[PDB]
Amino acid sequence: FGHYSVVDVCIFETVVIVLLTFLIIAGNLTVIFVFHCAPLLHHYTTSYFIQTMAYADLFVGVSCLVPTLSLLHYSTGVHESLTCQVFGYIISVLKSVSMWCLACISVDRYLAITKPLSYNQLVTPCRLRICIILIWIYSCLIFLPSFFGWGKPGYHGDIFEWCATSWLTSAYFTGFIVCLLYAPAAFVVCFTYFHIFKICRQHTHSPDRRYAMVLFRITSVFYMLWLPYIIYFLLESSRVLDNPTLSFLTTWLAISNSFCNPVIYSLSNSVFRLGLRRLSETESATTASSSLAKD
Amino acid sequence: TRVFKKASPNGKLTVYLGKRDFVDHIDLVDPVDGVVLVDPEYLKERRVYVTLTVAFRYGREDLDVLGLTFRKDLFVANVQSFPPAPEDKKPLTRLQERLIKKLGEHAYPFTFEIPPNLPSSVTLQPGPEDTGKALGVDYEVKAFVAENLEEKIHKRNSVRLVIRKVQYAPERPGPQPTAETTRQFLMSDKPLHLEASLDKEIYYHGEPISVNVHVTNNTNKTVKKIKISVRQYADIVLFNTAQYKVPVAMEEADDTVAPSSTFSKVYTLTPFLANNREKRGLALDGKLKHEDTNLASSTLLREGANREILGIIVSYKVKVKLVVSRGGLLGDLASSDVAVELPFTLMHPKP
Amino acid sequence: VQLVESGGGLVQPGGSLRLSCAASGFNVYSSSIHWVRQAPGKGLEWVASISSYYGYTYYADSVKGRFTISADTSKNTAYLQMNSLRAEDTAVYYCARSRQFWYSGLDYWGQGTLVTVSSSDIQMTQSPSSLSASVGDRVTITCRASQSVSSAVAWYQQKPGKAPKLLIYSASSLYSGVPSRFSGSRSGTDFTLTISSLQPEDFATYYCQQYKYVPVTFGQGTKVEIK
Ligand SMILES: Cc1nn(-c2cccc3cc(Cc4cccc(C(F)(F)F)c4)sc23)c(CO)c1C(=O)NCCO
Repeated sequence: FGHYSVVDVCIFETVVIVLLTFLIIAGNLTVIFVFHCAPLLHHYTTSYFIQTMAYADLFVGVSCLVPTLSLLHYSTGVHESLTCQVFGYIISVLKSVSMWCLACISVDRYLAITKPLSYNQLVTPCRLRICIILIWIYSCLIFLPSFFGWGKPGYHGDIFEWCATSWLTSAYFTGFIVCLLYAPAAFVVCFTYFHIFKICRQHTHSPDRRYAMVLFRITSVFYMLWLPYIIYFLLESSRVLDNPTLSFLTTWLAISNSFCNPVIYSLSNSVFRLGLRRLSETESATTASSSLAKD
Repeated sequence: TRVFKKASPNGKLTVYLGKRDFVDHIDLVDPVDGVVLVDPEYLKERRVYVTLTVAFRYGREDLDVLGLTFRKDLFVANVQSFPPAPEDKKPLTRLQERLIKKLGEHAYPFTFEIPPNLPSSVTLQPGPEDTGKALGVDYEVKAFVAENLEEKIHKRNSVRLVIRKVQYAPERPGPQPTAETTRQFLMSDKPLHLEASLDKEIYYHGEPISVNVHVTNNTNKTVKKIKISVRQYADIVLFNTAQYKVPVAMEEADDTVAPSSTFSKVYTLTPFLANNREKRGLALDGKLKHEDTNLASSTLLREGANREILGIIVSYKVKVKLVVSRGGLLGDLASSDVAVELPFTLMHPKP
Repeated sequence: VQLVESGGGLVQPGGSLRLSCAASGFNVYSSSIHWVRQAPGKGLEWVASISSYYGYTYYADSVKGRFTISADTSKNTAYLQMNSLRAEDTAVYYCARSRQFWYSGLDYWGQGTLVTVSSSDIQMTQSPSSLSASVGDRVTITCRASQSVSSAVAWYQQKPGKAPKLLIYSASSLYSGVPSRFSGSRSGTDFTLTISSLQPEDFATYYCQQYKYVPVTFGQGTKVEIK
């Protein structure tokens, strides 16, 4: 395929990534519209979590669909430097907040299995709002060194010129991002879901438990599509291997994770399943009394 | 005495019913009863079917969709009427016998039965901006004439009247609702004891709450304010365990208590709908068409019942929350608070 | 368990008076305090009512925009401001309490205050207008309603001077506190109660009420005398 052709003719994998962006924005639009046109607040604790995760991934879809237009819409090749920097920063922050928000879903809806006797006391609306503000501040502060000039945060923003041919990652940066964003995420998911799976065994179990059959599915596919990103971040930045096409495929899988996730979430829970299994197929008088004879 | 009549818009399908408002006990269900009178000359071969659908409406108050309709029904029982069930001899009631005696042998009766583990007829508050079908669970009884269940129900020949299922008070109450939670702060290991009590457990609607608080502030801190508020816990259970925490009436009093001092005086609260007009998501007990009603009667269930199957469950718990001060060697006015739960079943009596 | 009445006097036309009634033992958030006017030598007529649980305020044709009625839950008191009094407002005002949930007639009343002035709509019809009967005479008084109400009517036995009391509601059940001899029945739009054993104490004027629609109003009025 064509190489160094951003200014020469055109690029063909733009179609693949625009398909990924279209899928991501479609799934996130349908999840947001389901949760906003039919306000149900189901599992109120997890409700704001999953709604903000849908928001964050919709933003990641829009901001990584921006290149699909503004890569060949105009005379590209003038001021992409700060554009690439801010775009890589914003997409990486959005993906970090999506992942940490899923981890916080797992750690919050775990107390509904072990400690439900005072569950409505630890988690409130103000506490969860503070937790979301803290999660966004944490993602911004952990990815601030990316814009500070210490390196680029993964292969999210290699679609441009400088940050594909000139920018290089730092081992001191990939170690940081693994150590305080991904390794704690694995720790939280392990230490929560192992305890959960120790209790899914029956005593021989509620709507609070029947959500596990879909949340375990969600996190399992999320880690299946997240596996070939941490290894590649720890590999190429440590100067052991570097494959253009493999990096493209891995990054595409790791961004399409947030396209496949809302689709299978809506395909899991029955508030949207009733909206598909039933939707796929396609004046009165006055209540007057009478007279009944008594005994 | 009196029997309700609805009649079809065409003027053919007329359904009678004994009592629009139906009671429900812990382990006994009041059965619905009614008769259907229709001209057999019109019904050449069509069969009249009468059903009870316990609708759950959750999607706004706007128009429906092409195929979504944002609805689900937790219990749909259909009973044949034409012919008058020759296969099974239903236990004909005194009301049914009297109704069939008032008219001729033309009418054919029907009878349903409701499992106890079903939600009381409560409709959530539509809100001021919404104008349409309301949220919440709403019972329904409809009779239609057709040849099969899968066939379309002809609305121009369809009759529909709304019933409501409402629970009535337990005559014998429990001892009292009491709860006492203390809290020890990091500054000093001298926790303060808080005690709360109510007059009874079952309250007729509109009766005054009589909360009796008792605090012994032994810590080296001051209680800035005391907040008392009955909070409507509307446990919506569709496929989840979503919970709501809407307050109903909050009364405050700046009756501060000095450190190493006690304080005990009763407060009076009254839950009512006049000042809760704008609180969206509130639970109201029953709606026929639009008539204003009381707050949601507390749906009591039998002890040990499966509390994870029902449609909407509302319960009332009063919070005795008081805010403390973080004054000290290095501290600001902002601080935390300690609150105690207290449940009580505010719901109607029986005439 | 009882409601007092106060604020009587004589007011010239164009004046105002904030006549108020106070009740003890009746929760204001469980009882909708009413307000009625009995014209001098004529029939009683409902004028205003406030249901504090709902925060509503209903009026009548001669009352809407004329006077103001309010109540406070702190003092368990209802204050009726009789602003812009006219010639037609000359009446005695009785403060009456009804169960604010599932209206069951007017249970408790007040002593009443006399107000005088100096320098759609439905109407129940009661027959006979006057009657004289002795002890043991079977007497039936018919209250014929122009528009058919939903079997929700009440009868009141108002002796001279004293405030009327409640005996029947929905024409079926007698209020707890009355002798079991009293009865009642419904026949279409015609409502009839039976008085046969006419005791000396029971000889008093009777009145029919229909609590079905807004602008709730009494009938025409009947009297019981000795033949
Ligand atoms: C155009 C182009 N692509 N590429 C790549 C070649 C091989 C791998 C990758 C991986 C990328 C990261 C990514 C992958 C998928 C979705 C996204 C997203 F940001 F859209 F979400 C980002 S870009 C890219 C280059 C390299 O230089 C260029 C270019 O600038 N000139 C072509 C030189 O041959």
